[PDB]
Amino acid sequence: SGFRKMAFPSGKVEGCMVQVTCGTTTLNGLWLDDVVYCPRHVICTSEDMLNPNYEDLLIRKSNHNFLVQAGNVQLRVIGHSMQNCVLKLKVDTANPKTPKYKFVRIQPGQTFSVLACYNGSPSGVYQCAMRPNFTIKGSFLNGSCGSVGFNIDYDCVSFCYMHHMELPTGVHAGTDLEGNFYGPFVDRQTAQAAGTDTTITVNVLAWLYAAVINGDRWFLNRFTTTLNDFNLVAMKYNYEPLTQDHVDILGPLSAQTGIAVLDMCASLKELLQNGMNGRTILGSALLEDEFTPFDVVRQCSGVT
Amino acid sequence: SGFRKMAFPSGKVEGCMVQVTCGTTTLNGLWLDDVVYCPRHVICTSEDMLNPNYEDLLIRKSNHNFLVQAGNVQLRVIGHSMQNCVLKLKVDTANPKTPKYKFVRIQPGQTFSVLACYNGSPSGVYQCAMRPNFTIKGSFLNGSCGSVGFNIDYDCVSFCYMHHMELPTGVHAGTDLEGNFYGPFVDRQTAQAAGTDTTITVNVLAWLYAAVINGDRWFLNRFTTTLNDFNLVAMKYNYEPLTQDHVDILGPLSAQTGIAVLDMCASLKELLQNGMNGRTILGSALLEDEFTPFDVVRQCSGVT
Ligand SMILES: O=C(Nc1ccccc1)Nc1cccnc1
Ligand SMILES: O=C(Nc1ccccc1)Nc1cccnc1
Repeated sequence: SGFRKMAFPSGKVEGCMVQVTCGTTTLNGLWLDDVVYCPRHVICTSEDMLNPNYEDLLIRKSNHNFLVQAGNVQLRVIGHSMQNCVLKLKVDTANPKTPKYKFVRIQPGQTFSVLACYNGSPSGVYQCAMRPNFTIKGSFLNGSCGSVGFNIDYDCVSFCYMHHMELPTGVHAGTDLEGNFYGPFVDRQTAQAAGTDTTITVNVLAWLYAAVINGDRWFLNRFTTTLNDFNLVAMKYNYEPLTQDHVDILGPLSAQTGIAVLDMCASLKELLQNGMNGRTILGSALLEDEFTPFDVVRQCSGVT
Repeated sequence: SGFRKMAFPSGKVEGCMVQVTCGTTTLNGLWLDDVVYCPRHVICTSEDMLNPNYEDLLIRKSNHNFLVQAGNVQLRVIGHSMQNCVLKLKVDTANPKTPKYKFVRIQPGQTFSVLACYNGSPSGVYQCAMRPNFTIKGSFLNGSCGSVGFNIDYDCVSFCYMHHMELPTGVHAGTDLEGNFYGPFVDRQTAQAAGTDTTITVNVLAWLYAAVINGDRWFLNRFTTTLNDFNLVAMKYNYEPLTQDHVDILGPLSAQTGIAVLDMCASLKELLQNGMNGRTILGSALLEDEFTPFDVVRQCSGVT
């Protein structure tokens, strides 16, 4: 019993973190096989960051200008290329701790673990979601760039995020491991505003299921609704529209609890309209939206 | 910027988790040097758990009755002893991944990371606090016993908790690594009720400091207070008394922000009396008390 915001165990990713230095900029790299992946802004002077021409900045850089340190041992860089907004540094040594891995591009509402690193050294692990506006609300200081987001499927690490940017509003932006930004963001020190940070409705519903499974049941009501009726109320409260695809994904939690998805929708509708009235659900005074249906099943079932 | 409930990177502890089986009970063990530590209730049939005599149950057990598996390799048990509520199984192989480590007994209000394990396999990592009633609010299913709580100081793992028990209220109880329960709990399937789960005031104040450092400032008010005045209001709201020792510990956050500890107390006093009025602080609608002053400094400064 009990329900926690839970990260994946980080060891497999800890074994991949290195330090990358270009001139006076130090940040983190991910060492998989004989490639080190890092943000291309490692080549920029904070002056460069105002209007960087990365192709032109890169002409001035050689393999020996990229200093890669794994623990307190230097890796030899034998090649470098830019792919979108990441650099790939080819090194002469395959990472001996390379786990089975994939690069995946996640969808908004998907959750992942972040291993926050400084100077190639892990500081902490926390759980994030890709927001509907393609930001994440992370915890990142200067030096944390190149920190990665990941999911684990038994022994396969799916890498989904590399940290690049803090927006003036202190929310976060980054890329997949092919160097493509999530959302409309660019690696330039310019005014970039996030769109509406809507609530991930399907995740709230999953977490209300988690709450019922763990004995927090006070919010269960006598009503049902329809997707169309729910969605009118959702839109008014800056919740993402619920689709039949989301209803299908909640089926296993519906089954386990015997609460129809549309009944839980009608419970959520009353919580939006009525508020919490100073009550809590799973120790929260707001509706949590950074657990996916898969996360709830995993944690409620004890997958390793 | 940003402030997250952050666990320590778990790799060093992942390398210590094993499976312990006694008859038909499987749970987790911690393998440090040539000793495997696990809950002594591994020897109980769920029937035994109603009124176990552990000394008498142990007479019936030999070294070869304790099956220890590290990955999919069996460890040879060459000795076993009971220390308080843990078993120490001596194995013929020192754990090659043993990190530098200490056993520490923490105080209520201290935070730690939990690596939730099943069958000796890590499932997730989350951050906990020792509650003032000596429970923790974890996420533990059957099979999670022997999962451990820890802090890391650079490369030294301080082990502070081993999971033993879920109370009928679905809160959690366990021991330090010398097998001594936190609080008045016993490893017996009997009615055990927790005391008042009071709020860890010094941790709330630390987190209000984190909030100011990260730009959440709306709750800062025009008032100050005294420890005695604050404490009258604290007691009324089931907050722990604040001591001059807590004020001293908050000094570095006072200094960084230039907000006197007693001014932040007076802000906290108005939040207790007035509520949040539907506002949030660092994405929370309630006052978070599972960050220590040390945690706030670590995360706000980027310690690895
Ligand atoms: O954003 C950063 N550098 C940068 C990137 C692109 C444009 C301009 C600047 N660093 C940073 C600091 C704190 C948290 N996360 C990231
Ligand atoms: O408490 C458990 N066994 C036990 C221990 C002492 C007395 C009676 C029973 N298992 C458990 C289950 C779920 C979460 N945490 C622990």
